[PDB]
Amino acid sequence: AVFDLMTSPFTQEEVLIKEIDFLKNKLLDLQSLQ
Amino acid sequence: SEKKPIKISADFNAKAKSLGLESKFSNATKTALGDPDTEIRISARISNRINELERLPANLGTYSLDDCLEFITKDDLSSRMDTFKIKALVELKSLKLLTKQKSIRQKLINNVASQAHHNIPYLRDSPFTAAAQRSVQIR
Amino acid sequence: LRDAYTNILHIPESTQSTTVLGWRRSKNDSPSDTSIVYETVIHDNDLNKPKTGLSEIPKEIYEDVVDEDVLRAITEQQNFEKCNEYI
Amino acid sequence: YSLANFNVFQSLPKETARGVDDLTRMEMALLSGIPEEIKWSLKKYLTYSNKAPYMISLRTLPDLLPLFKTFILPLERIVEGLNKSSICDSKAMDSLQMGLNALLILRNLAQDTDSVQILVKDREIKSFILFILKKFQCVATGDNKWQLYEGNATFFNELTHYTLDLMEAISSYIAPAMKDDHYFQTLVSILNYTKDRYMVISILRSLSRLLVRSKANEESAADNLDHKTLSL
Amino acid sequence: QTNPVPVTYPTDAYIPTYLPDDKVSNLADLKKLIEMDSRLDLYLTR
Amino acid sequence: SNIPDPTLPPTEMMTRFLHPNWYALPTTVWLKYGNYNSWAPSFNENGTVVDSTTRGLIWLERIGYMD
Amino acid sequence: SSTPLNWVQGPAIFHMLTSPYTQDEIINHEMNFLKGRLLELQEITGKKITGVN
Amino acid sequence: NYEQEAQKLEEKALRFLAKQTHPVIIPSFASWFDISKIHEIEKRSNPDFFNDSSRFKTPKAYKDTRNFIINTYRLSPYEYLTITAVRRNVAMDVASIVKIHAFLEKWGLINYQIDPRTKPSLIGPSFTGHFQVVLDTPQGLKPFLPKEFPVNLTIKKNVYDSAQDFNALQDESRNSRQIHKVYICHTCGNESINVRYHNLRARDTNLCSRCFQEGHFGANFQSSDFIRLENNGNSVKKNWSDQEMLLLLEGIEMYEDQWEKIADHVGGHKRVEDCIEKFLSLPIEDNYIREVV
Amino acid sequence: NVKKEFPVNLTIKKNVYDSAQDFNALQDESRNSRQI
Amino acid sequence: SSKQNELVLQGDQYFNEDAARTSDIYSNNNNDRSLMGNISLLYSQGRL
Amino acid sequence: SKLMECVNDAVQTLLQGDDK
Amino acid sequence: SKLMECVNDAVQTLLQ
Ligand SMILES: [Zn+2]
Repeated sequence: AVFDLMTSPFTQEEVLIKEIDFLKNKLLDLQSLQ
Repeated sequence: SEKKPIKISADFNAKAKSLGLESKFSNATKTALGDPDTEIRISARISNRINELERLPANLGTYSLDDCLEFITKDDLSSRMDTFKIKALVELKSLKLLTKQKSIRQKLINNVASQAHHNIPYLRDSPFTAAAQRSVQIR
Repeated sequence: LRDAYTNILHIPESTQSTTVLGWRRSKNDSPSDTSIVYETVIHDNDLNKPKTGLSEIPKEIYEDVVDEDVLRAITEQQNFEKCNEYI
Repeated sequence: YSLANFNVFQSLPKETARGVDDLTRMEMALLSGIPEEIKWSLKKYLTYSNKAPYMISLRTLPDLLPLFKTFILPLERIVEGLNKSSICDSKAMDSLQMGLNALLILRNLAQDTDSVQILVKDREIKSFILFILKKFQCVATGDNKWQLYEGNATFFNELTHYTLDLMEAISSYIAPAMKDDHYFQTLVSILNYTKDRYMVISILRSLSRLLVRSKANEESAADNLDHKTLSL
Repeated sequence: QTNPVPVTYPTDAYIPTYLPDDKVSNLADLKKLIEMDSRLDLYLTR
Repeated sequence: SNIPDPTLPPTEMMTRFLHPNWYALPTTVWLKYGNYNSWAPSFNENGTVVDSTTRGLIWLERIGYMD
Repeated sequence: SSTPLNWVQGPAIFHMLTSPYTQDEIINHEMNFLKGRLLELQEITGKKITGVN
Repeated sequence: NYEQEAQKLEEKALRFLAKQTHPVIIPSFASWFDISKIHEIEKRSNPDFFNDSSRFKTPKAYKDTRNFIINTYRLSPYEYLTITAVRRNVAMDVASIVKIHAFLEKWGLINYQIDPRTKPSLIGPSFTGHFQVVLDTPQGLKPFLPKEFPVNLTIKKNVYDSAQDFNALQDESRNSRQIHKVYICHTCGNESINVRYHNLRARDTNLCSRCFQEGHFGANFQSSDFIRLENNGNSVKKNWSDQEMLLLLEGIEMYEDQWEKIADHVGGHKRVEDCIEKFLSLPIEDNYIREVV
Repeated sequence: NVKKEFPVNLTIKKNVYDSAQDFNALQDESRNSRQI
Repeated sequence: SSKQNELVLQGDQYFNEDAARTSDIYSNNNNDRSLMGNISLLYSQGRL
Repeated sequence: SKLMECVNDAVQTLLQGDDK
Repeated sequence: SKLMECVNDAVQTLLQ
């Protein structure tokens, strides 16, 4: 895995929540594929 | 010689060969080191050399013929007594660390091949590699 | 003169050089001799003839009132400065 | 041993120790114009659009779409010049590949609500999509004006696909299509022509989304559906 | 069956439309035959 | 050391090595809809490197004329 | 700054050693990576996930 | 005649030449920049100096100001170069000074904050050659001459073995034998001078020359267990002796993958990359492969 | 804008055909019955 | 196109266990040093 | 594969001329 | 050798 320091008007918490949402949807899609 | 020197037919293996591209449709080329016979032979030679090196004496000084200018008085130590001993040790240890060199070499080769399409320009810039790298990233 | 605002030396700009006239590159003596030889060089094409602002006067000024020889001299001076701006 | 061993150098932040955050690096690299930096930043932007599109959403990062448009319009010129052998040089190939990468990035972002909302409010992108669709229609109906040179077909292929995806998205935001709508005619021509399946399903979705709020008595786009298309 | 069973040999091919209509004079007949074949297929399957 | 003797198998390096120049790029799919379904999408070329006709020509040259 | 920004340690991006250009090996390694990252982030945050298999 | 002229010219040019001490680091996207030219990116980001709008804003004034700022930063790249200092030295309107300073700072041309002790060093494609940066001759140093007179002098030269040496600004002159190493006899505390007797079995205990002459080692060791090695002998770059190669092999045998300890066991005067390269390019097996095939 | 070969340490190796010509340091004092 | 395709077709010739097992491609005397030059980076990444 | 070098040189010479 | 001969003969026949 790679981590890239960045900057945004969000905070770490909201970014982690958005990552959780996106990864959950992506895993659901990959599971539904098979 | 006088007529057309190509004479393409419907074989595609003679057609491809006559225009230069013969090995360019096979996955990997043919080499000699891929057979167990040659491997056993090379291993036999290496084991024989290591045997010969290990059967040498430890006290293996060398008279260098330039010790004349170093007026040794039977108490001094010659500054070149260990020159054949050092070479024998170097060759023996290098022959005993062969698999380590092989492992590091194959690690280097794998880690430089996996990044061919990202580090080599004429491979990174072909339309097919670009198209494939785009096709992987289709959301 | 050491200035204190920036804590840095100040020498008359004349002693310093102005621009950089490109680069030059060559090879080592032997292959596999992976070394770098970085070095500076000054170039002074025709150090005898001084430079003036003559490369700035437009043609529509000196033309039509000049002798042929003076026109050739003007052209020579301008071309000389323009070429001295090269490597 | 080293002048870094001063007490003053004991309080440095962790944010600058690398030099520049990668978002800023990619933006400045695209701003430069150096081809190597352009290619590096475009690969990274594509990876981000595929695996983390919420970090580069066209809303939170304004002035991101103008750069992609600068990379995309020369693609329009090239595609117009694509009916003959015209990629002889390597700079032409590089510009074409940059255009394709920017187009794929735009499509991946358009897969989101905010990004597609920002994309719809842009005349340049819609005009480019329409241009590519009219070229595809010219290929489909077999017109003698513009005939694709097969040596370039590969490029065109990829192009078309991306465009259609974009259309699909924006098809939701042009919902009531009027009588003489070029999008509808282009799409029905391509639908009658193509043998791809992904393409057929995308075109059907796009057509079903261009008929959301339309009246039966009022003259609408549904009058551009001859009996051939309905039978199909 | 609910899926079209991906296979290994090509199942169809486009017919080129960039040939000159003057020189090639039997493309129209081939396209007419293709249309009639499609119509027969529709009728049978229905 | 833990380094083995140089005569102990294995002794080959590139026994399972794969260069990216042979990585099986994506191509067309060639679906098949029954036997009397001719008005049907035959291909599925979404993330392909090369278009349908060129893939067909490759197949024709290398496979179709193998006999 | 009229828009106050923060230092945000970004999300982990999937990076495979050998990129095989096809979807089979990619999807296998990617499902593994997704599950691992979901577990890591669930350990980091005070939350729970649904559908993790 | 002209020989003495060129000699004095070289003397004067070298006396008044800015000697570089600290390395300057700029981000890669700022590679279009040249100190003596103006780029399109500078004209787009600063349209006021070139659109011929005002007389106080001329391209010459912009170039002089930005060159002042660039030189001031490059001469001391560890400080920050606040705006107030520039404003006190330059004679423009404060708005223009601020715009130029901000533009130069955005592209990392000045005030680019890194900690360069956390990143590796690479080698670009352009490498391994003689590079001559040719800069114009300074006036006020030309000779007084009360036929042509071309000049292509060379002021100062610098040689580097690797790219890391180039980045660290370390020349072969001082780098060759910068510091030393101390060995100590395992039996008496005295340090061995100019030579040590390395134990081939212990691989950690070295002996004095005298304590080896007189047999002052353990009673389970024989004189054949020791080997004579030198201490102050450093080889010129890219030249591996037999003693150094033996030490490298011993280090690899002892510390299998700890390459810092290996490179220190060889003598420290060789970087780790050289050790890895020397171990890789080693024709250990070539003779047998060649004779079998 | 050459093939460097591994050293051939010939002084170390032994004669293959007539091993009665090696240096006295390399010979084996076992063919002339001088071991014990 | 011919020049580029020929360049592409010659991108995997020193990957055949013959160039790999012998010390030719690792030698510094090679004018092109696209193989050994990576070492430094590969060492800093710890992969090697 | 040696014939193709001569062919490429011939094509380049063709591109050099004007009335060819 | 003969390859250059054949190529140049072909080019001359093409240009004439
Ligand atoms: Zn002692």
